[PDB]
Amino acid sequence: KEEVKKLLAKFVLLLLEMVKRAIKKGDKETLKLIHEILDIIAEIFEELGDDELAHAARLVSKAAELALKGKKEEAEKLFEIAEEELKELIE
Amino acid sequence: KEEVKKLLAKFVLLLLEMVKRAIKKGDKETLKLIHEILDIIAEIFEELGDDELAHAARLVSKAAELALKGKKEEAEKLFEIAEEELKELIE
Ligand SMILES: [Zn+2]
Ligand SMILES: [Zn+2]
Repeated sequence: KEEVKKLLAKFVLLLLEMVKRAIKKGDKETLKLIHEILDIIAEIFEELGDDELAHAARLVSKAAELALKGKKEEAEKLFEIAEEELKELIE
Repeated sequence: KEEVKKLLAKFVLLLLEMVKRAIKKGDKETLKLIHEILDIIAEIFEELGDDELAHAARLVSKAAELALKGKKEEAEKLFEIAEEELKELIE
């Protein structure tokens, strides 16, 4: 269970990297697909008993949603705090 | 079933005001209770078929958790984003 959670955190970090890559362009289906994936990941975290990592996954989902729908000036701050929390959680 | 969503959004706005009040007096026993309530409300929103409102509720939860831990500068930004989105969604 511990390794599953650590590996899912690594997966969320990779998805966040891909989200930034898609935001630096006009990709609009990648953001929707990653939002779906990250929502599933947050549900898996909340079934695993962890609630502070599910919050990180849902925060990345929120930032992807924000950048998908026009406002791409506040998604960056969400990105920063999301990476911070994820890195604190992994180690 | 739409009036329920509107009233729950109003309740989440009241909880946001309560959290903003509880921050400036170093509370630690009300922030955890509000985090619990807001997580329950986010689950209700998820089971009610609304994801954008659940994201706002969980954003308020994340800001409350950040204030609880000790980080209070990004918590304010999270509050602004959640408040703005709830203000859009209460109409
Ligand atoms: Zn979502
Ligand atoms: Zn929580």
